[PDB]
Amino acid sequence: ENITRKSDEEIQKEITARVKALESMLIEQGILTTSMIDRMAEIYENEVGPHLGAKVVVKAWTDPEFKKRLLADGTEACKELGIGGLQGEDMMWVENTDEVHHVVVCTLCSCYPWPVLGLPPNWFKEPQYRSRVVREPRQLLKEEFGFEVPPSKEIKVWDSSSEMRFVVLPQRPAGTDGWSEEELATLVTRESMIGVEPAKAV
Amino acid sequence: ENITRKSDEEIQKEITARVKALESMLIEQGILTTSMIDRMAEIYENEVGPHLGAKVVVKAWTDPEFKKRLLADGTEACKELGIGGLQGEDMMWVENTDEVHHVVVCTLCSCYPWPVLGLPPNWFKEPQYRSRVVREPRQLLKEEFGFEVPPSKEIKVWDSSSEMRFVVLPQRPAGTDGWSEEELATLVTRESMIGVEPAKAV
Amino acid sequence: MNGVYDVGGTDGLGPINRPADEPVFRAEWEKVAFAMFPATFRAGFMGLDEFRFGIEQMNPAEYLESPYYWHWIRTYIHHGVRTGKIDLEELERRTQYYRENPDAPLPEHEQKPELIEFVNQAVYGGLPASREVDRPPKFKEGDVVRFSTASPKGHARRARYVRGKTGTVVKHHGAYIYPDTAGNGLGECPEHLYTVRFTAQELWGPEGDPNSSVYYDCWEPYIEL
Amino acid sequence: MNGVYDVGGTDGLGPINRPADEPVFRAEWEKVAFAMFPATFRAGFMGLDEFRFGIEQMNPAEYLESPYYWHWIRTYIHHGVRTGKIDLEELERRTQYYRENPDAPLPEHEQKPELIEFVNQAVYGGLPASREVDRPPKFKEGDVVRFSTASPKGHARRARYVRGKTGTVVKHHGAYIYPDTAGNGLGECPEHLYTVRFTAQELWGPEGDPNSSVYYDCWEPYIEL
Ligand SMILES: [Co+2]
Ligand SMILES: [Co+2]
Repeated sequence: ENITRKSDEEIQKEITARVKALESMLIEQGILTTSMIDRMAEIYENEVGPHLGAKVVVKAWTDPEFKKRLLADGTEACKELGIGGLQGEDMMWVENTDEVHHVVVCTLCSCYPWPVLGLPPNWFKEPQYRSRVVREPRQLLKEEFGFEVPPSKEIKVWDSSSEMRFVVLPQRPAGTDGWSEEELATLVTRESMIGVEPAKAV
Repeated sequence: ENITRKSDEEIQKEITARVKALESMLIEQGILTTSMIDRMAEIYENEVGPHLGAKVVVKAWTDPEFKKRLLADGTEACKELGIGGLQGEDMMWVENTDEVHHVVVCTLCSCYPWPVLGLPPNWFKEPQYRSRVVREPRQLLKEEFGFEVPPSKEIKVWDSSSEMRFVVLPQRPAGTDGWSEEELATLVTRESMIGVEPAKAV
Repeated sequence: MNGVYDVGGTDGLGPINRPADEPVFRAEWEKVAFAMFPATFRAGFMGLDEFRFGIEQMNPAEYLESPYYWHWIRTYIHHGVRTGKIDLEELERRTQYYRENPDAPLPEHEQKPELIEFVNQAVYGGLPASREVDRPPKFKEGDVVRFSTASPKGHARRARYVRGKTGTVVKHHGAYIYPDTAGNGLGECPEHLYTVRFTAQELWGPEGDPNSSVYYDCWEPYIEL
Repeated sequence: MNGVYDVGGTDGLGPINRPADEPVFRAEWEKVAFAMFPATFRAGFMGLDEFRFGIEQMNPAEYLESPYYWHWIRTYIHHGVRTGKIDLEELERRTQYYRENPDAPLPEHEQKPELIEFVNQAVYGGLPASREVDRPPKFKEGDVVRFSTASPKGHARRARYVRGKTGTVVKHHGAYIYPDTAGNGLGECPEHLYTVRFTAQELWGPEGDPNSSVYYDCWEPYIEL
């Protein structure tokens, strides 16, 4: 609650007018077109999403030598699957174990490995998660994601202050011995690769 | 500018309703009455103001021994003039010289020596002054108050983090030799005793 | 707590808004808000430290841009609801009633001579926070001390901008109410209080004024050396 | 700069607002805002660091509570007006026109094949910030380093919460675009980049998780020892 704040409807209506105004001037300057806007949207709506990250995960789970290359150099390993580019030119993948839990944040803005996860969800970019995860990670994981990391287990928080993008390789769920790459992929979530959830059980 | 913020009229109208509601419940609980509210307002509108601080200043200017006692213990010295009480139980007065300029702030809220200055003006309590004066005091004094403190002159910023209240004894303007206590008082401002301005020239 | 309210050294908050003159009270509502400082502590339940902590817990966007005395309303309600002395549902009901009937009367009530006496006495007598304690000051003038990097989640007077910074003790003032307890409802537990001098270079590095110092009041546990 | 946007370790911002599902774009306006990232850098005038700095200079109350992509509109306008490529008076005129005529058309314009090629190439090719430099890394894995307490008023990547804190160098990544220059229009001046490990006790004192570390990326000048 903020008694000084307009309704969501009034905010949306004012933002809409300001953006259409700005868009009209950028069109007249030739640096924005309807086709350019439609292409950027189409790419991150339907081409680039966490299904890409999921392939990298299931390959590392089923291929020990690919996993070593992923952990050595995430960019080069992801290029093996034709996966890379904008806002993931420099990826460092980090491995969940029984000893260690990894969770990633951009405290300064929203930085996130677009090429494997697509655009970050709104909660990731907002001040609540960004402020709290570097300071109370165990409590945040418990209260927001229902994810209890036992106190004896170290929580490593990766703050992307640089163009280095941090990506979590979550642990392979138990009871998935000999599963196909496609079956294993149904267990890999956006959340599992941020480190705010494990991969799905069962 | 904040595109999410309601009009001053809408804010005032919502605050008015919330306060009258809260006031109605505090009246019914017997911890607030119209007479109690009117007395607090009357005291800080007409009884307690910077005219009190001005008397302390002109006395220190015209009385070297009172000045020494003021600088040793502001509370005890101000009690000599029947001046003290709420939010100035502990005053430390600090002396402007040719070597040193003093300016006071409450970075954490609004703390201010009510018994000598009355209630602080709104700019003093707001984030703009509070954030900037501990970090860019010379630039703030120049840009906001047209007050140029030469670089060779040390600026001491007093941040009231405790119940200790800091009060500036400004320098006696030149050309006031042998002036009456009443004439000298016309030169002493709220601002001169915060340290954001000198005492008035001429 | 690491709240936004702790604004010392924050950049980007913009130019000072200073009208050439202003009244003490800009609206009748501000007088009602002001009267809640002495109403809250009259009833000894809550003191000045807890009053501050209620403000620190505000929505920051609301805190940064609201009229100052709105902060006083928020903290009174914050403590009201926590102690069960204010029913939030009844308060929202009354807010709406007074939105729709702005000139509706206040509840009928008896005036109280004791409330006027309490006000006059607090105003001219003060509410002193100085206390006597059994231990002497750990530190003295000239002692070079480092401010704690502790980061309590409840109330404290540990401005982020002085944490882990080195200063010189300037003056020992005696012992006072200790915020880290009083503001968290854990009582006065009074501590020795010191003014400490920090240079601008210590506080800000090379971007600090080359010829400036900040004086900040430190309770004994805030400092070592 | 010491902006509110630097929210790491800030308390009181409240519980996470996470709907169970959401679309990538919540409104058509968000797609237009998104398209301005690749429009701004296409025109080589401004890069990612300067884009960040425009956001950091927002009104904090607006930043804290606005839809995310509003931040992108603010920074595009911030650089637009500073470089004179956007006329603010014309922009306010157009805002009002589109407030009153929301379904009025956009200006007629030619599509541009080169803008589609530029987009596809940036998206799948990337805009790498890694650079070669003439000096070797000053530091290596296992080096124990203290983060600078410098407080630049322009753009930097010096989170308040790591300043003056001690960590261990974990990895040297090569040299990259240096924010403290690139974001202030002073060019790439690339510097060696390191991941540094800070313990929760180092960052937060005794209120930190007893079994947690933060990894933060530090350009060479940010660290010594
Ligand atoms: Co970011
Ligand atoms: Co204060």
